[PDB]
Amino acid sequence: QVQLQESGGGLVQPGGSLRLSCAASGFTFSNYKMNWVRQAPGKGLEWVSDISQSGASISYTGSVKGRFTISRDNAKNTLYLQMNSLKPEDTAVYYCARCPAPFTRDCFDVTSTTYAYRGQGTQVTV
Amino acid sequence: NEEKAQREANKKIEKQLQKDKQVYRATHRLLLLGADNSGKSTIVKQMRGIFETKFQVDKVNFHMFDVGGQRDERRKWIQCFNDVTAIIFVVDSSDYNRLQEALNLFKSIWNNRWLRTISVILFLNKQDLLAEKVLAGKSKIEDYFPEFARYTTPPGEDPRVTRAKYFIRDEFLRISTASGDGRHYCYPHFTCAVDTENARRIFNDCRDIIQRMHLRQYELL
Amino acid sequence: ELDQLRQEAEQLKNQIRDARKACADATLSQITNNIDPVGRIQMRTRRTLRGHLAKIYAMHWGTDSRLLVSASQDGKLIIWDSYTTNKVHAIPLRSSWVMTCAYAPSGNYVACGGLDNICSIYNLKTREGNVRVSRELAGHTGYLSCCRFLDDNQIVTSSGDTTCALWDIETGQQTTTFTGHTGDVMSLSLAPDTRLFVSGACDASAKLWDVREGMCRQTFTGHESDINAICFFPNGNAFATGSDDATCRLFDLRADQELMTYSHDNIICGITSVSFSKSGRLLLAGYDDFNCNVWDALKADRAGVLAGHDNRVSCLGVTDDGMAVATGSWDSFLKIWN
Amino acid sequence: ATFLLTGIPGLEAAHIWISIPFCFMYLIAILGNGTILFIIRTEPSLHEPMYYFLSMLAATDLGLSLSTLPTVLGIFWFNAREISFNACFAQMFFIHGFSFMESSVLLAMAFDRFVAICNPLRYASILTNTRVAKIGLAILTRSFLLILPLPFLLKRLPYCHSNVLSHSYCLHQDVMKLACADIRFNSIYGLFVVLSTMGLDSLLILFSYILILKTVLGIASREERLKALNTCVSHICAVLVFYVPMIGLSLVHRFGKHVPPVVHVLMANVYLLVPPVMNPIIYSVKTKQIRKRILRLFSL
Amino acid sequence: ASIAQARKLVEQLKMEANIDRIKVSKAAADLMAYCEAHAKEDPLLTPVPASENPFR
Repeated sequence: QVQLQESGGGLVQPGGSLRLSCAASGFTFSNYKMNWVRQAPGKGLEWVSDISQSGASISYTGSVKGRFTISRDNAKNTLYLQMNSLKPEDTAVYYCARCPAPFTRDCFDVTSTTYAYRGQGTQVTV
Repeated sequence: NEEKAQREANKKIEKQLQKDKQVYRATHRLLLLGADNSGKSTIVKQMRGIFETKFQVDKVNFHMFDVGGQRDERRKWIQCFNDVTAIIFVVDSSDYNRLQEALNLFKSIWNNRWLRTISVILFLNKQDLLAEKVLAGKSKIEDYFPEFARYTTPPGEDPRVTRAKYFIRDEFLRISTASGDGRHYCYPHFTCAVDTENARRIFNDCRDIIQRMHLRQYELL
Repeated sequence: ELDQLRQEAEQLKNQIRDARKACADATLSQITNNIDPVGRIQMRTRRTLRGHLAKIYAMHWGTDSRLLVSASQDGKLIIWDSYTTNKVHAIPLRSSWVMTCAYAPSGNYVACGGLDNICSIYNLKTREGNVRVSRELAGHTGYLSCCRFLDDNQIVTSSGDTTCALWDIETGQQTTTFTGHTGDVMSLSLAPDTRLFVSGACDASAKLWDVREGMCRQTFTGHESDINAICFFPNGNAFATGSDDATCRLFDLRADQELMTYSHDNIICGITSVSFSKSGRLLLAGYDDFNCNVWDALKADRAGVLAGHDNRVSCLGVTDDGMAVATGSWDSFLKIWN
Repeated sequence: ATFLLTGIPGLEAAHIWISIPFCFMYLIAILGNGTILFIIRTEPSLHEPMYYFLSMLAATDLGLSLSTLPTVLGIFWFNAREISFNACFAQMFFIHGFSFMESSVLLAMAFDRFVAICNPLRYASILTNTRVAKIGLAILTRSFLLILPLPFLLKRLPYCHSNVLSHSYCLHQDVMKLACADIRFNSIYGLFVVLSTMGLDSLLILFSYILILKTVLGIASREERLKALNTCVSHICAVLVFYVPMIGLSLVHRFGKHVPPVVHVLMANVYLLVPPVMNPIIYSVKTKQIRKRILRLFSL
Repeated sequence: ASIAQARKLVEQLKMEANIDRIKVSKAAADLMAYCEAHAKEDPLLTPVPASENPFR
């Protein structure tokens, strides 16, 4: 079955740094598009970033441009998020999502309440 | 003995099916899509489970469906609507927090495998609220979209309203024209809460779509 | 505490995985290495059924293996006669978004459902002679994905709200409800003795349900994406599933683990429907590349191709006696192959 | 009595290099028209009003080729140049009938295209299948009613002078010159029919293309404009190559007292041998739905 | 809230785990035996003369 485990959460002062890592297993990593999704308290799921199958195309949301960097390592089936210059509004639980189907460029329902190919999440507090 | 009765029943069924074929080919089908914040219900009520709505302009019959009895996951039942004439997309342009969700949904619809031949009609609703918010100069757009700091207009209250309107429209058009096979287009319109030209706009856009399809069919395109 | 419960759950998952690993000693592919190949399976279109306006999602054969029913998105149900291609019946439906259809084992009833969340039963043999609605089973939340007749009075249906149900047609209330899936339930298959059934979901999971006791017995995993189709083996001790990762897999109920996978490098499109032949030697699967492939169940080697459709193949079924196979498609044409 | 054909005034060279192009062109015409007709009338997905007119055009072209094949083949291969009294009139009837059928089919295709492109949202409410069948019956009746008097009046007349013809097949305006008496009415009726009922056809086709071009000009960029212009020029050239040397021959027979017979032979050969080969390629094969089927059939 | 879901999942796993299992080889042998037993009545697998074919 699809398994996605995230790690890297902790307590960081404002203006600090933090790195998030996700270990994927149970499927071929190189055929799928990966996402980062966060959920602030008292707020719904919010999309953050995604990266293509080979990492050729990278996109972010508006409020994280110039601060966050996403990368993937197909050799060891891991995903990364490099946080920099954290702000008090960045505190949330971070999930790693997966594209429902391989070889496609559209991602339906990654931010849904009961998405299946999503991780447990890690807590980030600033 | 049974063959004659079977043939007679078949002939009756064929005649009924031919009549149904004529009636079915007469009309056009549309899919109304959007979010809860967008006033798509008000739009469909203006020219007024699944909420069907039938309106007729210039003696041409149009049919619009607004499915709302389902769950949040829509990647499986969306494949039933790959033979419609066009998709109506409604966006509340005054809410900057949830505009990226609309952009992501538009990209997902545009880049789908079974929806890669369907044209999209885009309605940017709630213009009065956007104008009031821009003039009142309290909630800024540059912090949600950092690219707004290096944008110039290519409305009557100030040039800032025009700049914001065309910035949002250009975001949607850039997503539209980024990746494409010249088999489907996007028709953006600026509609407010109270308007009476939506039926005419839909008529004109559907006529253009059908004419382009016929030109492609007759090897002229 | 949720953390301790999660740790215990993963501990039991590891224990189940270890038990399954210990219970496996050999592979099905090596056991069947000494049997002869089937050869080249060539099939020709014997009939072409025309009359549907729009794309077809479902069809079902009759018990006599002569009459079949097909559903279409223009809002019509048609009962055919595959021997002479005469339309016996044509039923206009109230909702045009129909995703499934069924044929009663006794041949007196048909059912259909879709985005309207309501399953409707039609009486084909009314005293007057016309076809009228007999019952409208309401109570599901999402769209109806599949439905199967247990007998003239009981019907089992699966919906898009991640639940299945067991209905009593005479009265119209839910006798039993089956819960446990996380994604939309896409297909179900009744056992040959109609005592159990399986169901595939959008969670890349399949479960085995008991009709009377009403609880899940086993859960089978291995697919990487959503499951589209599922079908019991003729002897009732195995089944096959088709998913969006362009692979099929064969699971055994007693061994409670996967047996074999059917995939090829040239295929990158998902499977829309699966079926078995009468003896279970051949596995027929429909694909999104407008083709259907015939597999060798014991060898996992392709043995035939059906290439008669100009659009996506949505449905595929085989008669009880296995004299023919019928495939519908999204171009609104049915074809009988032999 | 028997009529003595003459054929091309250059066949005295023992048809060393003349029979081969004719045979190849006839083979291409017959094979292409038959294949298109079979493909259209076999597959269920090609049952649309647009393809019915293509099939009718293919049938007309095949009929014209089969009608003009026997005498030409005989005169150029068996050196046989004598035709009976009745076979000549049968050929004269069939050739003109199928020419009128082809003109009517082209008009119907033009109306179809004009309605489809300039009336996009009301196309399916005007061109149902029953109206297509009615149009087919009207085409057949119109084509085979105006030609009936032409051989019927000429059959009764006595031919006395020379019983020799100029072409390789029987044509009304050439045959009427040997009637020995009172050829005014036949000539004037033939000219009136050929002009009135059969040049307005070309005028209407050209007008429809002009309107379609005007509509298509203000759409897309130059990339599609070039494609549209190329197609609309190919169609106009195909129409003109059939329509010009056909009215021209009927005019020059009556008015060209001094013109050499080589011009008559060339014009009559052109408008009766070129269209059956040109129309498939330009009209039917260009469509992708028929190209796909043709390629699959040839691979088999 | 989620505690009840976790408890239900744990109960389901406990009920599912305690089932006896047989070797894969026995299942493969049974599937083979069925196939060779019923291979004589598969018209699609073994072509049949057109005299008895109902779709001739």
